[PDB]
Amino acid sequence: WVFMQDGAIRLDIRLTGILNTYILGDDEEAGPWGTRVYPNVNAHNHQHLFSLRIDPRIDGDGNSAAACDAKSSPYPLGSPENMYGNAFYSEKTTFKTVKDSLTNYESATGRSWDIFNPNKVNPYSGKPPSY
Amino acid sequence: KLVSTQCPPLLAKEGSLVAKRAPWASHSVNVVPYKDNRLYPSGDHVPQWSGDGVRGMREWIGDGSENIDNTDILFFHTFGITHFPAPEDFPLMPAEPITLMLRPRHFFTENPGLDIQPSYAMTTSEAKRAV
Ligand SMILES: [Cu+2]
Repeated sequence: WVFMQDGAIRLDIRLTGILNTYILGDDEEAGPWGTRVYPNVNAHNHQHLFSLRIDPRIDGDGNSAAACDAKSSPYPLGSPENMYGNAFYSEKTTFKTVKDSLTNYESATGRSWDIFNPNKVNPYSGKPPSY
Repeated sequence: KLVSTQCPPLLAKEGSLVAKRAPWASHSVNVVPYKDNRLYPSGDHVPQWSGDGVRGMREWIGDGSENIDNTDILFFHTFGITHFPAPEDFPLMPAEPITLMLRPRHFFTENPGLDIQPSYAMTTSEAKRAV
Protein backbone atom coordinates (compact mmCIF):
# COMPACT_ATOMS: atom_id res chain seq x y z
CA TRP A 1 0.00 0.00 0.00
CA VAL A 2 1.72 3.20 -1.20
CA PHE A 3 0.99 6.77 -0.15
CA MET A 4 2.41 9.61 -2.24
CA GLN A 5 3.18 13.28 -1.79
CA ASP A 6 0.72 14.48 -4.42
CA GLY A 7 -2.13 12.97 -2.39
CA ALA A 8 -2.41 9.81 -4.48
CA ILE A 9 -2.76 6.34 -2.99
CA ARG A 10 -1.59 3.31 -4.93
CA LEU A 11 -1.78 -0.50 -4.54
CA ASP A 12 1.18 -2.35 -6.00
CA ILE A 13 1.22 -6.11 -6.07
CA ARG A 14 4.01 -8.38 -7.17
CA LEU A 15 3.39 -12.01 -7.96
CA THR A 16 6.22 -14.44 -7.46
CA GLY A 17 6.70 -17.90 -6.07
CA ILE A 18 6.14 -21.07 -8.04
CA LEU A 19 3.80 -22.10 -10.85
CA ASN A 20 1.08 -24.58 -10.00
CA THR A 21 2.03 -27.60 -12.12
CA TYR A 22 0.39 -30.84 -13.20
CA ILE A 23 1.95 -33.87 -14.87
CA LEU A 24 2.41 -34.03 -18.64
CA GLY A 25 2.91 -37.20 -20.65
CA ASP A 26 6.12 -37.74 -22.62
CA ASP A 27 4.19 -37.28 -25.82
CA GLU A 28 1.33 -35.24 -24.37
CA GLU A 29 0.68 -31.74 -25.64
CA ALA A 30 0.21 -29.01 -23.01
CA GLY A 31 -2.49 -28.23 -25.53
CA PRO A 32 -3.96 -24.71 -25.50
CA TRP A 33 -4.75 -24.79 -21.77
CA GLY A 34 -1.20 -24.92 -20.46
CA THR A 35 2.50 -24.63 -21.19
CA ARG A 36 5.26 -27.22 -21.05
CA VAL A 37 7.75 -25.28 -18.90
CA TYR A 38 9.97 -28.29 -18.24
CA PRO A 39 9.95 -31.94 -19.39
CA ASN A 40 6.76 -33.66 -18.18
CA VAL A 41 5.56 -30.47 -16.49
CA ASN A 42 2.38 -28.65 -17.48
CA ALA A 43 1.64 -25.20 -16.11
CA HIS A 44 -2.05 -24.43 -16.75
CA ASN A 45 -3.32 -21.02 -17.80
CA HIS A 46 -5.04 -19.09 -15.03
CA GLN A 47 -6.11 -15.63 -13.92
CA HIS A 48 -5.22 -13.90 -10.63
CA LEU A 49 -8.15 -11.61 -9.76
CA PHE A 50 -8.59 -9.32 -6.75
CA SER A 51 -11.52 -7.45 -5.26
CA LEU A 52 -10.45 -4.11 -3.86
CA ARG A 53 -13.02 -2.94 -1.37
CA ILE A 54 -13.23 0.83 -0.86
CA ASP A 55 -15.52 2.47 1.72
CA PRO A 56 -15.12 6.16 0.74
CA ARG A 57 -15.76 9.41 2.56
CA ILE A 58 -14.43 11.77 -0.10
CA ASP A 59 -14.13 15.07 1.69
CA GLY A 60 -16.95 14.03 3.97
CA ASP A 61 -20.21 12.12 3.84
CA GLY A 62 -22.54 11.68 0.91
CA ASN A 63 -20.62 10.19 -2.01
CA SER A 64 -21.28 8.91 -5.53
CA ALA A 65 -19.35 7.07 -8.24
CA ALA A 66 -19.17 7.62 -12.00
CA ALA A 67 -17.54 6.22 -15.10
CA CYS A 68 -15.38 8.62 -17.09
CA ASP A 69 -15.00 8.03 -20.82
CA ALA A 70 -12.93 9.97 -23.31
CA LYS A 71 -14.91 10.87 -26.45
CA SER A 72 -14.45 12.71 -29.72
CA SER A 73 -16.99 15.48 -30.15
CA PRO A 74 -20.17 14.19 -31.77
CA TYR A 75 -19.88 16.88 -34.45
CA PRO A 76 -18.02 15.90 -37.59
CA LEU A 77 -14.91 17.19 -39.32
CA GLY A 78 -15.70 20.36 -41.24
CA SER A 79 -18.69 21.37 -39.13
CA PRO A 80 -18.82 24.83 -37.59
CA GLU A 81 -18.57 23.05 -34.24
CA ASN A 82 -15.53 20.90 -34.96
CA MET A 83 -13.98 22.40 -38.07
CA TYR A 84 -10.68 20.51 -37.82
CA GLY A 85 -12.09 17.46 -36.01
CA ASN A 86 -9.81 17.66 -32.97
CA ALA A 87 -12.48 18.35 -30.36
CA PHE A 88 -12.85 15.81 -27.56
CA TYR A 89 -14.09 15.69 -23.99
CA SER A 90 -14.68 13.40 -21.01
CA GLU A 91 -18.12 11.87 -20.65
CA LYS A 92 -19.19 11.51 -17.03
CA THR A 93 -21.84 8.91 -16.33
CA THR A 94 -22.68 9.03 -12.65
CA PHE A 95 -24.28 5.85 -11.33
CA LYS A 96 -27.71 6.44 -9.89
CA THR A 97 -28.65 2.88 -9.23
CA VAL A 98 -26.58 -0.18 -8.28
CA LYS A 99 -27.27 -1.58 -11.74
CA ASP A 100 -25.69 1.47 -13.38
CA SER A 101 -22.38 0.80 -11.66
CA LEU A 102 -21.79 -2.71 -13.02
CA THR A 103 -19.12 -1.59 -15.45
CA ASN A 104 -15.89 -2.78 -17.03
CA TYR A 105 -12.67 -1.04 -17.97
CA GLU A 106 -12.83 -0.04 -21.66
CA SER A 107 -9.65 0.63 -23.61
CA ALA A 108 -11.72 2.37 -26.31
CA THR A 109 -12.45 5.26 -24.00
CA GLY A 110 -9.49 5.06 -21.64
CA ARG A 111 -12.07 4.64 -18.92
CA SER A 112 -11.50 5.70 -15.31
CA TRP A 113 -13.96 5.91 -12.42
CA ASP A 114 -14.60 8.77 -10.04
CA ILE A 115 -15.67 8.53 -6.40
CA PHE A 116 -16.80 12.03 -5.47
CA ASN A 117 -18.74 14.22 -3.09
CA PRO A 118 -21.72 15.73 -4.98
CA ASN A 119 -22.31 18.02 -1.99
CA LYS A 120 -19.19 20.09 -2.63
CA VAL A 121 -17.53 22.01 -5.46
CA ASN A 122 -13.96 22.89 -6.34
CA PRO A 123 -13.81 26.73 -6.26
CA TYR A 124 -11.66 26.80 -9.37
CA SER A 125 -12.80 24.04 -11.71
CA GLY A 126 -16.38 23.93 -10.48
CA LYS A 127 -16.29 20.11 -10.22
CA PRO A 128 -16.97 18.17 -7.04
CA PRO A 129 -13.96 16.99 -5.01
CA SER A 130 -12.92 13.50 -5.99
CA TYR A 131 -10.46 10.63 -6.03
CA LYS B 1 -42.30 23.08 -58.90
CA LEU B 2 -38.68 22.27 -59.63
CA VAL B 3 -38.69 19.38 -62.05
CA SER B 4 -34.99 18.60 -62.33
CA THR B 5 -33.47 15.23 -63.06
CA GLN B 6 -29.84 15.62 -64.08
CA CYS B 7 -28.79 15.74 -60.45
CA PRO B 8 -25.52 13.83 -60.13
CA PRO B 9 -24.33 12.94 -56.69
CA LEU B 10 -21.00 14.47 -55.76
CA LEU B 11 -18.54 11.64 -56.52
CA ALA B 12 -15.65 13.09 -54.50
CA LYS B 13 -15.46 11.64 -50.98
CA GLU B 14 -16.49 13.64 -47.92
CA GLY B 15 -13.55 15.60 -46.61
CA SER B 16 -12.06 15.78 -50.08
CA LEU B 17 -10.77 19.10 -51.47
CA VAL B 18 -13.68 19.14 -53.88
CA ALA B 19 -16.32 18.42 -51.24
CA LYS B 20 -14.88 21.03 -48.85
CA ARG B 21 -14.55 23.91 -51.37
CA ALA B 22 -18.01 23.18 -52.82
CA PRO B 23 -20.21 22.69 -49.71
CA TRP B 24 -23.35 23.19 -51.82
CA ALA B 25 -22.52 20.31 -54.19
CA SER B 26 -23.22 17.52 -51.69
CA HIS B 27 -27.00 18.00 -52.01
CA SER B 28 -29.38 18.46 -54.90
CA VAL B 29 -31.16 21.03 -52.77
CA ASN B 30 -30.09 23.43 -50.01
CA VAL B 31 -32.59 25.88 -48.59
CA VAL B 32 -31.46 28.66 -46.24
CA PRO B 33 -32.88 31.83 -44.73
CA TYR B 34 -32.52 34.95 -46.85
CA LYS B 35 -29.99 37.57 -45.92
CA ASP B 36 -28.79 40.38 -48.08
CA ASN B 37 -25.70 39.38 -50.07
CA ARG B 38 -25.98 35.63 -49.76
CA LEU B 39 -24.98 35.03 -53.33
CA TYR B 40 -21.91 32.86 -53.59
CA PRO B 41 -22.04 29.40 -51.99
CA SER B 42 -18.30 28.77 -52.05
CA GLY B 43 -17.38 32.13 -50.55
CA ASP B 44 -16.78 35.60 -51.95
CA HIS B 45 -13.18 34.94 -52.85
CA VAL B 46 -12.93 31.40 -54.15
CA PRO B 47 -9.39 30.84 -55.53
CA GLN B 48 -6.98 28.95 -53.26
CA TRP B 49 -9.44 28.58 -50.35
CA SER B 50 -8.75 25.25 -48.69
CA GLY B 51 -12.37 24.51 -47.80
CA ASP B 52 -11.76 24.92 -44.05
CA GLY B 53 -13.83 27.63 -42.42
CA VAL B 54 -17.39 28.73 -41.89
CA ARG B 55 -18.21 30.68 -45.06
CA GLY B 56 -20.62 30.39 -47.97
CA MET B 57 -23.17 27.58 -47.80
CA ARG B 58 -21.51 26.11 -44.71
CA GLU B 59 -22.05 29.40 -43.01
CA TRP B 60 -25.63 29.88 -44.17
CA ILE B 61 -26.52 26.34 -43.10
CA GLY B 62 -24.90 26.84 -39.68
CA ASP B 63 -26.13 24.25 -37.24
CA GLY B 64 -28.96 23.59 -39.68
CA SER B 65 -31.53 24.64 -37.14
CA GLU B 66 -32.77 27.94 -38.58
CA ASN B 67 -36.37 28.18 -39.76
CA ILE B 68 -37.11 28.16 -43.48
CA ASP B 69 -40.85 27.64 -43.27
CA ASN B 70 -43.01 30.55 -44.36
CA THR B 71 -40.26 33.17 -44.44
CA ASP B 72 -37.81 34.76 -46.90
CA ILE B 73 -35.71 31.88 -48.18
CA LEU B 74 -33.00 31.07 -50.73
CA PHE B 75 -33.09 27.83 -52.72
CA PHE B 76 -29.78 26.52 -54.09
CA HIS B 77 -30.14 23.62 -56.52
CA THR B 78 -27.19 21.45 -57.61
CA PHE B 79 -27.49 19.89 -61.04
CA GLY B 80 -25.16 18.91 -63.84
CA ILE B 81 -23.69 15.82 -65.47
CA THR B 82 -20.95 13.22 -65.10
CA HIS B 83 -18.74 13.07 -68.19
CA PHE B 84 -16.99 9.85 -69.14
CA PRO B 85 -15.25 10.94 -72.37
CA ALA B 86 -15.60 9.00 -75.64
CA PRO B 87 -13.75 9.55 -78.98
CA GLU B 88 -16.99 11.13 -80.32
CA ASP B 89 -16.18 14.05 -78.03
CA PHE B 90 -12.87 14.66 -79.81
CA PRO B 91 -11.30 16.89 -81.19
CA LEU B 92 -14.34 19.11 -80.83
CA MET B 93 -17.35 17.86 -78.93
CA PRO B 94 -21.00 17.89 -80.03
CA ALA B 95 -23.26 19.71 -77.61
CA GLU B 96 -24.43 17.77 -74.58
CA PRO B 97 -27.68 19.09 -73.11
CA ILE B 98 -28.70 19.80 -69.53
CA THR B 99 -32.09 21.14 -68.46
CA LEU B 100 -34.28 21.83 -65.47
CA MET B 101 -37.66 23.43 -65.12
CA LEU B 102 -39.86 25.36 -62.76
CA ARG B 103 -43.56 24.73 -63.52
CA PRO B 104 -46.54 26.55 -62.04
CA ARG B 105 -48.60 23.97 -60.10
CA HIS B 106 -51.73 25.26 -58.33
CA PHE B 107 -50.57 28.78 -59.16
CA PHE B 108 -53.33 29.25 -61.70
CA THR B 109 -56.91 27.92 -61.65
CA GLU B 110 -56.82 26.72 -65.27
CA ASN B 111 -54.41 26.52 -68.21
CA PRO B 112 -53.10 30.15 -68.58
CA GLY B 113 -52.50 30.15 -72.33
CA LEU B 114 -56.06 29.36 -73.39
CA ASP B 115 -56.51 32.97 -74.54
CA ILE B 116 -53.69 32.66 -77.03
CA GLN B 117 -55.18 32.56 -80.49
CA PRO B 118 -55.24 28.93 -81.65
CA SER B 119 -53.51 27.98 -84.88
CA TYR B 120 -56.63 26.06 -85.86
CA ALA B 121 -60.02 25.60 -84.29
CA MET B 122 -63.21 23.88 -85.39
CA THR B 123 -66.14 23.61 -83.07
CA THR B 124 -68.42 20.57 -83.14
CA SER B 125 -71.30 22.62 -84.52
CA GLU B 126 -69.01 24.33 -87.01
CA ALA B 127 -67.93 20.90 -88.18
CA LYS B 128 -71.57 20.10 -88.92
CA ARG B 129 -72.03 23.36 -90.79
CA ALA B 130 -69.21 22.48 -93.15
CA VAL B 131 -71.42 19.39 -93.58
CU1 LIG C 1 -17.32 17.35 -69.93
